[PDB]
Amino acid sequence: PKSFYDAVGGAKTFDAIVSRFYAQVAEDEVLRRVYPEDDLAGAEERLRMFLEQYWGGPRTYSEQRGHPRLRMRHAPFRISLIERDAFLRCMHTAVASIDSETLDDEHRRELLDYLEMAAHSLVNSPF
Amino acid sequence: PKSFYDAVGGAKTFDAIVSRFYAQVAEDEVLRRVYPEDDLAGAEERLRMFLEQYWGGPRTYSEQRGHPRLRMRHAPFRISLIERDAFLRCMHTAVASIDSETLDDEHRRELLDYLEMAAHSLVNSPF
Ligand code: HEM
Ligand code: HEM
Ligand SMILES: [C-]#N
Ligand SMILES: [C-]#N
Repeated sequence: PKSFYDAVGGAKTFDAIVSRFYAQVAEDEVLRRVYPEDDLAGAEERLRMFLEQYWGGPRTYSEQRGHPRLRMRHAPFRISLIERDAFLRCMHTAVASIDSETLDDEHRRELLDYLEMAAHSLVNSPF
Repeated sequence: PKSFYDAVGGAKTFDAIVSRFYAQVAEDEVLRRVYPEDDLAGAEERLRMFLEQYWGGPRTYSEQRGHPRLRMRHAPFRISLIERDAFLRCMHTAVASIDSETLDDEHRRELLDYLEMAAHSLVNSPF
């Protein structure tokens, strides 16, 4: 359980978190207006691959997508405080669906602190 | 009293390590987009000078560049865990290419531990 990725249960956990997140996005009145496709399967795959690589897992994200330029990839979309908050709600819901044996208090806090900081940093629009 | 630098084979060892590192960088989906495409020779040379000096070799780095100030020198770049991990991956490959006669287990571990700690200290961005 060296890497954060391995410590929290690896592929199975990230699939669990991101699938639950994207299931929430699908119903989300705020986020549905911003995610461009009806079929959110691609978006879910890419976010999952990114998070898996970020926390020390497989490098499939950069193999398929190249270098992470996260600001430029969000630039087409108007992400104001309102979208940021909806994103964080869906993530908090997804993370709360994971049990504490799998995701212990320390790793849970660390992941949540990361997602909070990252989402604030991606706000790119006043409205 | 023998320096780490001389113990590990001095200039030839550091040249091999940094040269191989830069060759891995060029094949790395993450890092090839980060290092300066038009300044790779000079960049390779600065890293070699730095490492040679850090480990007790020539102090040419400080004469030419002053105090390392690595945080400020990496400030122009968004280094997240993604870039940290890619750097260490490339560095691990370069270091592994050096034989254990030249670079024995004790010196190998000390070099790797340094690179690990230093790469972590240069993380400056969430993505
Ligand atoms: C701040 C609230 C956010 C909103 C509203 C948002 C929305 C979006 C949208 C609409 C896309 C394009 C979806 C598509 O491909 O069809 C996208 C892509 C992406 N997002 Fe977010 N996002 C947010 C925050 C984040 C955060 C915090 C992260 C990771 C830390 C993240 C990681 C990614 C990644 C990796 C992609 C795909 C990049 C690629 O093209 O490879 N996003 N996001
Ligand atoms: C953490 C991941 C890292 C990334 C993405 C990264 C990337 C870069 C880049 C793009 C440059 C500019 C190259 C140039 O034009 O000189 C640079 C410079 C440099 N890096 Fe790194 N680096 C990382 C870690 C490290 C580490 C761990 C060390 C310590 C061994 C280091 C030592 C240096 C030195 C000495 C320079 C040149 C400074 C100068 O201009 O005098 N870097 N780095
Ligand atoms: C972004 N999801
Ligand atoms: C820095 N290389």
